[PDB]
Amino acid sequence: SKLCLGWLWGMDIDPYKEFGATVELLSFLPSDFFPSVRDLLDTAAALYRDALESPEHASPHHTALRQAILCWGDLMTLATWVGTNLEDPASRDLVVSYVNTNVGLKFRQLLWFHISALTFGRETVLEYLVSFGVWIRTPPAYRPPNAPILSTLPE
Amino acid sequence: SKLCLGWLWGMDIDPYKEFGATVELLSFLPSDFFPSVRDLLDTAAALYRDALESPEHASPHHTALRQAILCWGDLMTLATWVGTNLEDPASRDLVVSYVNTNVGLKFRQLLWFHISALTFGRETVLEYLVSFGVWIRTPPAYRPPNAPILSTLP
Amino acid sequence: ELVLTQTPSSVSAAVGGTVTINCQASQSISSRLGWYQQKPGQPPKLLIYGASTLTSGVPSRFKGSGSGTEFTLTISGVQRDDAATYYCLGSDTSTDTAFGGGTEVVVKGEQLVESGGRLVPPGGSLTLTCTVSGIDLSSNAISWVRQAPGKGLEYIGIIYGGSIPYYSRWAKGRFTISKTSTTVALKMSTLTASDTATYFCARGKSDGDGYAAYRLDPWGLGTLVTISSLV
Amino acid sequence: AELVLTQTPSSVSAAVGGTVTINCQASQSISSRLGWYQQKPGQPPKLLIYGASTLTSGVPSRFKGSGSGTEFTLTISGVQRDDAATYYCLGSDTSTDTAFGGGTEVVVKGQEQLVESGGRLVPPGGSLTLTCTVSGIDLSSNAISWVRQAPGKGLEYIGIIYGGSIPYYSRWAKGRFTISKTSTTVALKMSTLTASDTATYFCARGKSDGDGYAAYRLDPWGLGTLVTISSLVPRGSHHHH
Repeated sequence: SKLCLGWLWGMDIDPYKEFGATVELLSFLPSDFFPSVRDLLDTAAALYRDALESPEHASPHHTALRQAILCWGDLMTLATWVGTNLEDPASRDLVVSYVNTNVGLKFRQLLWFHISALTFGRETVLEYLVSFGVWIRTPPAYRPPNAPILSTLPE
Repeated sequence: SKLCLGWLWGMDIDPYKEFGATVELLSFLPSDFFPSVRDLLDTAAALYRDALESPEHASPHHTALRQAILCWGDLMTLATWVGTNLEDPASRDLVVSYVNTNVGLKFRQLLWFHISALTFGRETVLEYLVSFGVWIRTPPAYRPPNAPILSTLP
Repeated sequence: ELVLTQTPSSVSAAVGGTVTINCQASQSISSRLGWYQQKPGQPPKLLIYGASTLTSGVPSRFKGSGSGTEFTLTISGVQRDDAATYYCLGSDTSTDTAFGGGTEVVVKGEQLVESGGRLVPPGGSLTLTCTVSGIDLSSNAISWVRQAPGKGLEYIGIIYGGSIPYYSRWAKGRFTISKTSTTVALKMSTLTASDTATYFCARGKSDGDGYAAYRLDPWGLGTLVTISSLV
Repeated sequence: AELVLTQTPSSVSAAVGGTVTINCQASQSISSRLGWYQQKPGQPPKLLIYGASTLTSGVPSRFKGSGSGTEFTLTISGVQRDDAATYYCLGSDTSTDTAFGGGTEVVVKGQEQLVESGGRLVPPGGSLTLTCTVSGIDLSSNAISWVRQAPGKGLEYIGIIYGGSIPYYSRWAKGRFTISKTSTTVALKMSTLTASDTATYFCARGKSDGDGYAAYRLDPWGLGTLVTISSLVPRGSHHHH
């Protein structure tokens, strides 16, 4: 959709500001912190299925997940479409490779952000993002050796 | 079209090897050396028209120019498809902007290369590229303050 | 739903012969496959990750190949030190990640500590702990794998630096992976004789796309969990 | 596709301290590729603003450019006697379609070097070659443009040659005019001359934006060389006497 584009390719679109964070907070995390796009898509789809099963659960994070899942679906369908006009799966594979390379990390940050908001609570995530940013920006001379850990909620 | 998409987004294709140059040879040139995409498309289209009104002189460089033009056209038509299918023209403008930013310089090198081959002669171009690369790689105190200039044919 | 079919189940070779183990995936997994070697009384050891990339120290006589659905491990100069059981580990997603059944190879002529394993009654519940040292728990995954006595390796689950857990389909609901600042814990409930096993945690290391579950190293020594009606 | 720049008004009278407003309307969208130039009597044009808003170094902040697309404005707020001058917009849609506006006379009340040469008197129908000798300017990364001004009239864009040595010409010049390049010089050859070609001929250095368009940003300028077509000259040439 129009959102989509604006967020994926340049512009001035911070999808996190409405939820109380900033692209800069999410950009502090190393990439290995996040699971794969397809792993996060599986989790996000489970969470959206539960918000459909019980409509009281629903929240903005669910709608953001839906939209993320659909943007990704849109790009995959664009790849499959390129894999028809040029009749060969190698072209499709190249488009999917380009998407993963250039936007993969953006999708993983976004998906983890709402997934983790829904499973740890928004405030836990927000505080954790600040802690990791503080730690990453601390001069290595005085900062603790282990970065902050996000701990799972006690049941 | 498979070649097109390979050369722009797939980094496996040196389109210059078949003509006796390399991607590295063209990458030595500063971006300000090349005219804009749109001016190079104008020059290209005029050269191509001369190829059709005299197929005697049809060259592989004409064919390469033609492939590049149809490439750029495909990206533009994809840009309009977005934004006719969405609401706004600003979607079309965003795609155009992304194309110009990410592949603009690659198009400018390719078009400049075949145009200048048709204009100065291919051997003149190959020699100029080698001269420019030698200048760029030379430590500054050992090289003239000005880079080698490509002089127009007499 | 990923199934890895490893063949043959056992190979005898002479020192200097060549050994060939094939692994067939039921779905395309690209190159996300490891090869593991396990000697009696020891934890598994990662030989090869990404289908062809040898880990440091592994002799050149080992070579992995394949991608998509077909993979091969070959030992060319096979030596007495190579006698062992070998297992392939495929990862389609971190949920659909599975070991092959293993191949016994007979030849002729940074720290992890599990704890909490004990005797447990049928249908009871238990939590295992894995204490992590020299490993940043915010950028490395921790995986749980189990081995019933005399049987092959079974993938339980993994949890990423960003603390999203993933479980194989068979563990989902009876097993829960949690994380503190220093530990990764595995809680299992409804325990049956089928759960008696040694439980290993291992560090998963992500590729560029973030898949960690097929590249597991180092490993802990494991903790034995035994279901007994004697408690 | 032909670009026309309508500049209004054609003259302005202001008191020192008044405000002067100049509008430029382009016949097609040129985005931001527009300069504003200032020319005082007897001197070459001077670049004030490029990119529709960016002030060139040294220009007082009482000059402000604005606009994009088809509509542009130049405002002088604190207007001073030193700003009495003729002002020209220069739009570039492409380097072929690049055009000046008609000019605005503003009356106020109260090591880079280019040297043109070769100006002569020439019989009608004759040919001539002008030389721009370039110093301190790398001709591989800069463009050189040719502009002319007939006596008492406005600036007219002729053409440009880029660092990679592809020339471009306005539609009116193409085929009578040829730009060529040496390691030290840029030349302009002109054929089939008539009285409408009599003019001062300037060269100027084009600086590129990131998309590669230089024809709207011209600085510095040479002082110009005068070409005069005269039926009194026989089928030779004659030096300004």
